[PDB]
Amino acid sequence: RFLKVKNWETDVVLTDTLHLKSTLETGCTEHICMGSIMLPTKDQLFPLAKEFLDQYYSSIKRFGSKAHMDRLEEVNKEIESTSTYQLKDTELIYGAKHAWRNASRCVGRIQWSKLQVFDARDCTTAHGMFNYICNHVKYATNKGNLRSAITIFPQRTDGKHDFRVWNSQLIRYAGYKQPDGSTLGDPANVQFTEICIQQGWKAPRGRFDVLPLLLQANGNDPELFQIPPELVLEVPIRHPKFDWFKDLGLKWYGLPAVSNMLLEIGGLEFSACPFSGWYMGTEIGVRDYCDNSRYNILEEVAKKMDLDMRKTSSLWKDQALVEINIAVLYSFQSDKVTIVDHHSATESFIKHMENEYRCRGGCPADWVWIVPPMSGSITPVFHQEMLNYRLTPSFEYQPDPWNTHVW
Amino acid sequence: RFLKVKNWETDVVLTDTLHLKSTLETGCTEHICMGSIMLPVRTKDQLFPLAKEFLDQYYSSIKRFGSKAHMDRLEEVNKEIESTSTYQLKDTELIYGAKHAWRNASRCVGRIQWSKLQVFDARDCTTAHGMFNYICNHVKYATNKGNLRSAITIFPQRTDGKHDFRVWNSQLIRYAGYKQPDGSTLGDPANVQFTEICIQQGWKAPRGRFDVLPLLLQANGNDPELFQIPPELVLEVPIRHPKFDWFKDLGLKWYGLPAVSNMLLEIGGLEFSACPFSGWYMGTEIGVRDYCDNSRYNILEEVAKKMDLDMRKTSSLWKDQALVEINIAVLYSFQSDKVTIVDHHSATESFIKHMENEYRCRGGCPADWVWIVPPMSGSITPVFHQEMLNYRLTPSFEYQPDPWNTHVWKG
Ligand code: HEM
Ligand code: HEM
Ligand SMILES: Cc1cc(N)nc(COC[C@H](N)[C@H](C)OCc2cc(C)cc(N)n2)c1
Ligand SMILES: Cc1cc(N)nc(COC[C@H](N)[C@H](C)OCc2cc(C)cc(N)n2)c1
Ligand SMILES: C[C@H](O)[C@H](O)[C@H]1CNc2nc(N)[nH]c(=O)c2N1
Ligand SMILES: C[C@H](O)[C@H](O)[C@H]1CNc2nc(N)[nH]c(=O)c2N1
Ligand SMILES: [Zn+2]
Repeated sequence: RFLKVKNWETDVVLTDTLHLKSTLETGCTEHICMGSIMLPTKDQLFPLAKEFLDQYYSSIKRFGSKAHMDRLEEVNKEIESTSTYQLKDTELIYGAKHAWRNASRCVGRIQWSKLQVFDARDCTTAHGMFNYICNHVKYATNKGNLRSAITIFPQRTDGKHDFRVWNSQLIRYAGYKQPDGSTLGDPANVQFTEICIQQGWKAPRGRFDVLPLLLQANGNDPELFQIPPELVLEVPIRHPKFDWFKDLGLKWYGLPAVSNMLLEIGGLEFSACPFSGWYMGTEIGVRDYCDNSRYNILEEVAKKMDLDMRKTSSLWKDQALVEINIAVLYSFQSDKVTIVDHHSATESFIKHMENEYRCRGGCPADWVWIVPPMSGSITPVFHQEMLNYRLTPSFEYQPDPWNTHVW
Repeated sequence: RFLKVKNWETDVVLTDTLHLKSTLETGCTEHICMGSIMLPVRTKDQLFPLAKEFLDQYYSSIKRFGSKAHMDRLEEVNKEIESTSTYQLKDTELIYGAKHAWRNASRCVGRIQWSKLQVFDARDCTTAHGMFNYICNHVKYATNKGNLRSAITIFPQRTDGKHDFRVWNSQLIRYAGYKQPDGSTLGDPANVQFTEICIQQGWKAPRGRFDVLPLLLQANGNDPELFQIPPELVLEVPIRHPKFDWFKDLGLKWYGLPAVSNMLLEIGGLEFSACPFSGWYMGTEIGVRDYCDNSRYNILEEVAKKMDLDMRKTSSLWKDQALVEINIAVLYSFQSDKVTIVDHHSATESFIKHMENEYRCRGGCPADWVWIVPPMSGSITPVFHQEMLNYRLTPSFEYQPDPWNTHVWKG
């Protein structure tokens, strides 16, 4: 019931008690572990509200106070009357920060308390959503000195008037199937791109076309908007040693901004809550560039490097991977766009974990996601046992809206 | 129930039914996943169902399920248990059981090979000296002058828990480690405690960086005894790099034979506490873990120095650069000396083909992602992108506590 986690490099053991608060289910049972699986009414609402307000009033050292009791009373009144309730600004901010704090797959959580929260609950139309999003993009980008931010649109009501950003990230590149059989651009976004074209977007048909936003307000049919090009900061990728690297014509965007998740706070559901931070280099250099189903550039790079690609055991893939990732970091650093390398980020996370164990009694962490996709065991997180469990407030995956939307 | 796993690179989806046969626990619950936790005397009463479950699996595999031979064997085992409180496996059952414990080993990326395993039956062994002779023979057979062959040697099963056979070494071949008065370590820091035990027992330590440890062997619950493996049976590879001529001057070498000796083999409820088993290395085990863990030989700094990489900031990825070079060197050296080794690309590609085959013929393949994904270059191997289900099947290999923590010293 009280659980130990050990670091096998340092022998440090920490004791987790925070897990006993976990509410949601993991996918695992006593018979089967699903650790590597990617996707494993009134009566319901008051308990969820109470749990949340209890933790909130606890956090501000006012647990059991009249203000605590009065707010439970007020929210109770309101749920009974209106079947939902509204968060105070202070609660919305607390909840958003804690959703990030509780994100077990996020290595960047040392930063969790420094989150700029933009309250967009007064938003009513898609044009308004576009405005809020441009402002978030500009604020978070901050000319390359990136700042964490979330923009929170109105909460789900009866579920037929959902706000959604159809895009998976605020900034992403289009994907196009070719008569050729190949894929131009990002193969991850082929389907979403078709949706955009079918809804009107005139596609430039290039390798790095920033997609338009497809915004849904109040359960209405989603509409298209182009982010002002001048607010989308991009970085050309070059290498400090290989002058030929620039000729690959690679670039990436500076701002990672997840826009397809659902924020749950005290039982309320915010289906449009785009949030952004800054990149860890491997996300671009290892995954975006080298996944076989992504830009898949390993073969081209290795060739320009004159490596022996005859046998897997020459480690030509590994050599070219390291170089691509040196180039990503160097390109961002040279242009003064915030980025973190996987060594620095993971070292940060271990310090954050220790703070959380010391101050909170634990930290939910998914080792499968936290360990970087290259050089795993030379980062400290590889050797750190982690317990994964689900705490609320939380970010949750939700189905793509085009499967849900009645047009 | 059917469970699906998806490959996120290929979109190939597999359906697992094998998990229905899982009995042992995982450590996980609906409320907590313990997937990254390293570590998450039987009654007659508990033993017969375990024996029956095993014999049913065995007789099905030979297409004799429910035959007179199957029924007579159940009968024979049942009477043996009620009368002696235990039972003996037939040689065929022992072979089948040892192979299946490997097939079932969810942390093992090398399982495409599971059906090719030489089983050495050492259940007539009675003394530590006897155990030494069996282990030498295993080493020589498995080594095969560099053309490595998988093998397991199986010593007598547990009886009352007071007469256990144990190999105290964690691997048959491993290098000594010595803590110095100034707090530095000579040799392998992983083996300091065991080295101190060997010394205490009377081993004369060479006190160098790659001293092969003696065997410490316990027969029949007696105090363990020291033996030196004949040096001519211990095949080693000096490590050099194909392009960097200074790499040899780091003085590195490693042994060719990875042989785990501290695990417990469970077959049909019987417990084989000494069951050393060996295969061949995947290069990253040596190049990444043994050489580059901070807690092991920790050579990253020296290598990067000699490569003249920019070491003033981690973001030059100097560690990653040195890491790849070291792993090239390991593969190169083993290949050059004709000692079997596999790279992490080949091994993971073979594991995926193995796993798909297992899904088709067997209904599943329990696999532990945390262990199967190599410790470098994870996502450029296909296993990174493969969803896996981890569950426990028997026969199995299990962790057991180090014997110095439990042994009753006779004196
Ligand atoms: C400030 C810098 C940040 C860094 C360096 C960072 C790092 C990361 C990384 C590397 C991932 C894995 C992404 C992947 O492989 O797809 C991740 C996942 C995630 N992070 Fe962050 N993070 C940051 C900020 C944030 C912020 C501001 C939030 C929310 C307010 C957040 C919530 C999440 C969530 C929910 C996931 C899991 C996403 C999913 O399941 O797809 N992170 N983080
Ligand atoms: C034939 C070549 C083989 C290869 C390339 C191979 C590969 C591996 C590797 C890389 C590991 C993880 C090692 C670590 O990080 O500590 C491993 C684990 C394991 N393999 Fe193998 N394997 C082979 C043969 C065998 C054999 C012959 C057996 C038993 C009969 C076996 C049973 C296991 C077990 C039980 C584990 C988990 C060990 C633990 O928990 O410490 N494997 N395999
Ligand atoms: C906020 C933030 C900062 C940072 N450095 N990196 C990120 C990474 O965002 C990318 C997303 N996690 C990607 C697109 O999600 C992958 C994914 C796929 C699926 C099927 C489910 C799921 N939960 N997640 C987000
Ligand atoms: C037979 C074989 C072949 C091959 N290529 N590799 C292996 C694995 O050898 C390494 C061992 N697993 C290492 C020493 O065990 C580490 C370990 C430590 C702890 C505390 C628990 C545990 N289960 N395992 C075994
Ligand atoms: C099947 C497996 O869960 C899947 O490939 C995961 C593994 N770890 C990951 N880790 C991160 N950070 N991001 C990912 O997309 C994935 N993919
Ligand atoms: C804490 C974590 O489970 C531990 O470091 C694991 C991770 N994965 C591993 N994978 C393999 N193959 N071998 C290991 O020793 C480990 N160590
Ligand atoms: Zn689990």
